[PDB]
Amino acid sequence: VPGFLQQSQNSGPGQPAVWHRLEELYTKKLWHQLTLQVLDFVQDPCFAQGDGLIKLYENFISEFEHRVNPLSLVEIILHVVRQMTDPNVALTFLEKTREKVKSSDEAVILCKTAIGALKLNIGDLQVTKETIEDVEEMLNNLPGVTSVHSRFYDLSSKYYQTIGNHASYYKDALRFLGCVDIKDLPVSEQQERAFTLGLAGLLGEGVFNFGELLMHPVLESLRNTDRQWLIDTLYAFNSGNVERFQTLKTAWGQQPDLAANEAQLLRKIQLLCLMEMTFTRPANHRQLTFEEIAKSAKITVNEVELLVMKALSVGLVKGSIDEVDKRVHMTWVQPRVLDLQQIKGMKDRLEFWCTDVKSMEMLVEHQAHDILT
Amino acid sequence: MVLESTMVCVDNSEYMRNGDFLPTRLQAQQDAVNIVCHSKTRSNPENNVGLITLANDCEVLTTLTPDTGRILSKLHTVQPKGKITFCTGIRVAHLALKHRQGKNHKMRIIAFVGSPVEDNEKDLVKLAKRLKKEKVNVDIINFGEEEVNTEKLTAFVNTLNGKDGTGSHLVTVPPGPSLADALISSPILAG
Amino acid sequence: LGLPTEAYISVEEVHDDGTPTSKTFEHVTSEIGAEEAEEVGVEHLLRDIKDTTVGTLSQRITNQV
Repeated sequence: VPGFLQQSQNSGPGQPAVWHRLEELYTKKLWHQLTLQVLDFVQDPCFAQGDGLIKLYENFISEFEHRVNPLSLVEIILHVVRQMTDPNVALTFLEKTREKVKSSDEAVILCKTAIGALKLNIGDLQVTKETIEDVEEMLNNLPGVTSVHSRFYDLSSKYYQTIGNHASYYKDALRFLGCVDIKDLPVSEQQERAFTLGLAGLLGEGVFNFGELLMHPVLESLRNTDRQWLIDTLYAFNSGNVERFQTLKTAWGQQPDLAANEAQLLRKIQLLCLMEMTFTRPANHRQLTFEEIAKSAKITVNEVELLVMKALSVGLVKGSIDEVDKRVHMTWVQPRVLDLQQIKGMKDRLEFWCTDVKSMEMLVEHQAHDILT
Repeated sequence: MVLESTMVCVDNSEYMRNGDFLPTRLQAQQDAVNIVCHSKTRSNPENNVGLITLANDCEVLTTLTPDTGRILSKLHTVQPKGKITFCTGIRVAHLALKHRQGKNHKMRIIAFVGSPVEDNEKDLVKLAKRLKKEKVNVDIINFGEEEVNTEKLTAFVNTLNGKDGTGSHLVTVPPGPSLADALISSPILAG
Repeated sequence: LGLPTEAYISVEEVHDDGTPTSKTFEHVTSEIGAEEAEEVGVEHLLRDIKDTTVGTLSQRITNQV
């Protein structure tokens, strides 16, 4: 047992000192107090090349261990697989670990996520889709652990970007933010993951709510002055500004993956222009004429008809079309966010309404005094 | 005897499952209770025992009950997982005494401390402060090889017994595989 | 003036806005019932006030006001 440390004790400054402490913990037969420091043993190697040989020591203990916490065990195994890098047997290794961990709190979830990572740069049709859907064990989630939630969503965070559907990426990549992430990640990464998420926003088929992403407390705050075109464009979509979008194309950063979809992008903002145009109008008028819509979205008069139907088809506005006087009625524009001033105005409409209902109460109570009690 | 009611405070922390005594500190705990609950009974043929977990939050298994087998059977399926919240642990046992059977039973709770204890003093004095106000003496038994002598409870137990308040005492065990056995004798003997 | 019986049921859904652990109650409409045996006692126990001649008088007061 002690022989291994002899050849492994010459690995850096202070290395042999750590083992001597480690040996005593083994003698006492406890494992957890020996379990936490191993995590300190993964970041120790600058190259982390020889740390993969500790398997012989773990092999005896880990084979019939059933005493070390599997969550730590999957963490411990997953760290060793990092430098091992011969996947053929790692899967057997990774499958080997999976068969030995079935605790009440599923640690296989972390093991399954490790499976996909081993399949990272290979397969896109059914290589991982089979695993990820199966990985959805979260029924009986008992949320709060969330240790594996970050890993699962990250793994899913990479599938949908390798399949090209920039809609599920937003749906899941958002789930990662707000998980155990607790932000405070590498600032470069923080800005790195805001760009990727933001672009996914204005590239999807159902992502029309650019009111939460624009005010997302996490992502859109590590980008104030490094590349503001993405934040400016997000304000462009939330305001339904086609003019402010056609004059910013010249400032489109990372043109690939966003320049290819030049018509999908224009059909997204174009739809929102008819949206944050019904909102502005008071409910009384709401008589958007055909010309008044084409001008504000940069369409010809003979084409606005397909725009209104597109908005109604998705379910985002409600109304009817009258192609006799060239009018479009709107009755319900999907609610959006109001920061702090349109909410004060909402207070006014309740004061002017509570006082009106108040008056009609005493009117009946006073002229119906006999009929009461 | 003396119509006593004890409310056992079991431990199930994740680092509590290492077998530095013999059959891991899970059977070591189960044998420990057996030698107390039965010892707790057999003196007055009307006693009462209740096991409470010190897991992440309020986890109570069996309430005030004269039976003896329920606690033992309920001890199983108690596989340790998580941290220990001592400060908010005794109070949960504290309420159990308040809502007891016929109140003519003397109230005491024996602690089953273990995997690394967490406390900030000061508050612990308040924790011991209240219990010492209301006809309550606690029995924290040092176990699981916490910091030597556990010089955080030391400021705790003395508060209850302070001012010549003879009662329960702190009991420690050698870090070596010292079998639990009848080693627990300070409270049972006369306290 | 309102009914003193609010009945809530537990409904689960986790989101990224509130907290990682999301579980909130959803309201179910509740009204005061009556069984044949209970109604006999309940009305006997009151003998205090009743909307006698339940017509246009009770409606103008029991639902409108």
